[PDB]
Amino acid sequence: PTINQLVRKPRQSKIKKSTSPALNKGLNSFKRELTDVNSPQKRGVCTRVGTMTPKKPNSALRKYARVRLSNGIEVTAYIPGIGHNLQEHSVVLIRGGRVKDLPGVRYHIVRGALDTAGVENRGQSRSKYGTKKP
Amino acid sequence: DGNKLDLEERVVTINRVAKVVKGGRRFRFTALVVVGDKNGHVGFGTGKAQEVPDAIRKAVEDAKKNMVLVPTVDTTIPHTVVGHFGGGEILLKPASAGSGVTAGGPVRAVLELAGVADVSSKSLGSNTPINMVRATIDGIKQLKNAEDVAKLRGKTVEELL
Amino acid sequence: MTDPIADFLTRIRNANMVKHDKLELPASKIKKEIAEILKREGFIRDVEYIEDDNAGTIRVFLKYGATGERVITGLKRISKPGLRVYAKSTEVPKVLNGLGIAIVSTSQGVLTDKEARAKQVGGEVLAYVW
RNA sequence: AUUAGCUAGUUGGUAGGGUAAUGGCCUACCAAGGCAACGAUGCAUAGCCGACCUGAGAGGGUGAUCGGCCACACUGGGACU
RNA sequence: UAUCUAACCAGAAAGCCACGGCUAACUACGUGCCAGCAGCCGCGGUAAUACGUAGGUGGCAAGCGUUGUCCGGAUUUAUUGGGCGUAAAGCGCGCGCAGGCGGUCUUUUAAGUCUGAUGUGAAAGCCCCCGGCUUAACCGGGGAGGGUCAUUGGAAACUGGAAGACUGGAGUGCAGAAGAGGAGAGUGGAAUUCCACGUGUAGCGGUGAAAUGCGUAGAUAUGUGGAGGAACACCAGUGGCGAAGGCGACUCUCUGGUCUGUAACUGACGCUGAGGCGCGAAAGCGUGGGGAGCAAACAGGAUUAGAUACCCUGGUAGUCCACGCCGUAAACGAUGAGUGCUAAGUGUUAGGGGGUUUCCGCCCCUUAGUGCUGCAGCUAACGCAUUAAGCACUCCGCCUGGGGAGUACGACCGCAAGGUUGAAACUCAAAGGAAUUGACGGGGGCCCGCACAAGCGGUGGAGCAUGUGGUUUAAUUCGAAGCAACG
Ligand SMILES: [K+]
Ligand SMILES: [K+]
Ligand SMILES: [K+]
Ligand SMILES: [Mg+2]
Ligand SMILES: [Mg+2]
Ligand SMILES: [Mg+2]
Ligand SMILES: [Mg+2]
Ligand SMILES: [Mg+2]
Ligand SMILES: [Mg+2]
Ligand SMILES: [Mg+2]
Ligand SMILES: [Mg+2]
Ligand SMILES: [Mg+2]
Repeated sequence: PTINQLVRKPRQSKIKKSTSPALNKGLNSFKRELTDVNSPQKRGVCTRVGTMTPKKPNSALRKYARVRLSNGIEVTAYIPGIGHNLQEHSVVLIRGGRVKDLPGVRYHIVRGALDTAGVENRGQSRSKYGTKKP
Repeated sequence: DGNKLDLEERVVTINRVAKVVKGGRRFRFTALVVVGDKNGHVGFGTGKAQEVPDAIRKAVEDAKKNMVLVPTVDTTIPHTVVGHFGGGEILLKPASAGSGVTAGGPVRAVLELAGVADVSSKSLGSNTPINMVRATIDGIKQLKNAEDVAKLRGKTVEELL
Repeated sequence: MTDPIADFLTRIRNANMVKHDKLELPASKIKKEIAEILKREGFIRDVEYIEDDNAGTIRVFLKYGATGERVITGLKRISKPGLRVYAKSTEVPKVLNGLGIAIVSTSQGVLTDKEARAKQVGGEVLAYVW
């Protein structure tokens, strides 16, 4: 462009989207108005639990839970690891992370933080999946 | 110049590459290889063969025939320069002594095997090593010595200085 | 139009390309200054000025080394109408760490970067020469 | 600018009173200006800086702790000392 | 409390992540597109270094890893530092207010620029030099840096302001030349259809075949005469003009612009041009005419598995005009306007100049166009190449991954159809351009083979033998499965 063009309008960079929009919103009951606050993790209440058929190429059933977070946003969270404790009205803690197999999931459930009891029988990567040392 | 020296070749990329027929694919390998002597000379070559070493040696054989010189002034190139071959856009800036060469593999190889010890660089354009190396040599073709430039103009080195 | 000096530098480039021996262009004071300066620096075989009905004309005889080697690799303008460049004695940079040269027009007349350093002046960076 | 008109003590002046003090600070009278595509007006956002993190540098983001300044003490207004 | 002295004890003090590539570090079992893994690419369907576990290894280590956020890498908003022929990107084109930018010279200034001095930009923090804590972190001392900082004093090269002067830009004049440039009015004959009248007898039309349809109430054709409208062969040509859309029969009127030559005249009067104003193919909309042909829709007949289509026969809107709206386009040279510079060859158009010659005719030089091929140079390539996609400068418009989406909200316009401006959520890991190798082709070309065709004799029909399938079986062993399994 010409310099006069660049002065009449300077540049404008790209509008960045977050991987994790719902972690980046807080709530106050008083105002009843969402408040932008960068957050790593949120807790919620499992509305629904179920299985998913993932994309091509894959075919295994994937465990998800539809959660209502603390801030009121309804979110689908993958339940990683072998087996789980969860059911309806179960409280859950939620971190970000995208299940590439599965279309509508963008977040994971931290395993071992709350009523998400740790995985059974696991020995390796225990800090993930939330088993104590035996 | 020529195949008349002891040299220090280095292989940059070896790309398996496929011609295709009614009977499917007839894979071959390409080898781009940089030859030099750290007392100052460098050159790149390419070769093709169904085998890794065959391609390597053809590349060496083209390299030893398509070489050039680069000035090594005070462990640095004499001045800043840019090469522009195709999608290759690669600038070379000198740097302070003892800093070391600062570059990616396919350009680092060129400058090291010439023996230039202290240079900065940055790939601006494409990342394809063939065009990167064509860019490097297009650049270090542009480089000039102070004595040569004085001989052109009619000046003295202390007068350019 | 809007640029005599750029026309001058570009005609010199375009004659470097074809390796013409001479190149004639309408003249002005600044053009004559920069021709003088290139003759001082060692880029021009010779320059001579000519009278005409309009404005006077200038002719540059170009300088090549042996084997038809070029002595001018490149010219360039920096301070332009749409954007000018004004630099100090400290902000004029050494073209190619001193292999090439620049032109800075200052209070002490039109000069090079090195002369402008010697006189500790500054002003319009009119041009670089690789 | 998916906000272009805004202002009416608003702009200037002559008198007057008022403040620790100049001034439409306020009052009366006269004229009808003044600002604004160099973005006024309006909406949303935000305490500002030294500085902090990053970066070759230009620049990008932040304004925890430390220091300076500003503002506010449940919300609003008002004075006394 | 630190600190210091002795005594006693290896004794009580190591865990986290990963090991397919990107990236350091591989084996065994178990599982079997299940369970599960995953930052990107991607693993797992019975032999998994990619899942789980064990061993071993790598990286770190009193921390390791994941998540969230910020910079960089990302030249992916490019001042430094990008681009728009085909990839995203040139408003469809113009007229032009504002702004940006501006030919050559002299004087004047000092708005911008440059420069010496003074003052300040706190301490802490970054940086450098010393010192102190068992070093380190940390802490102290000193210095430095940092401002489009301000005042004051100087220079006039450039930009800017001012007063003059000049002409290569720009324009007027003067002498010529071309032209489907536009609007209006009128006008011509081909030629389709229709009306009448003769001659005139059984078909015509159309298709891959047909049929629907017209025709003895007389066609089809053939001649004569008349009515009506629409478009204008030859000329006519990568030829002309126009800003573009676009403009082809002729004449007249009213008009615009272009080029050539001169150096007469003014003397930078100019280039672009946001926001505005207008024009703007075809379709379409309102009112009123006209309506011959062609023809969306529609009807009938075929086709087809079906055919809401190609195909046939008919046929309304429309197409045409006046006026006014609509303002879109593969509106395209998919290439913004302007200026200058940088090899050639050759057509073609409109001009001028000169040499020769009886004009004619040939030749060369030059101006503005229009086309072909090509050097440098550019380009990812294809290709562009004095009609640049080259080298440079001014100005405007526009792009920033695909889709959603040119959608939604909002505003403006519009009678309406709808147009202009123009997002996000969400989703993907690509989308795409050019070119290469093949393969294919209800594309072409050339050549061959019992491949066809030409012929001979056969199979499929009958009975039996054999093999295979399906089935029924205690079992009817297993394998082979288009050509290339099935005596
Ligand atoms: K007031
Ligand atoms: K109509
Ligand atoms: K067209
Ligand atoms: Mg606030
Ligand atoms: Mg950077
Ligand atoms: Mg296994
Ligand atoms: Mg495009
Ligand atoms: Mg300080
Ligand atoms: Mg129409
Ligand atoms: Mg036969
Ligand atoms: Mg039989
Ligand atoms: Mg069998």
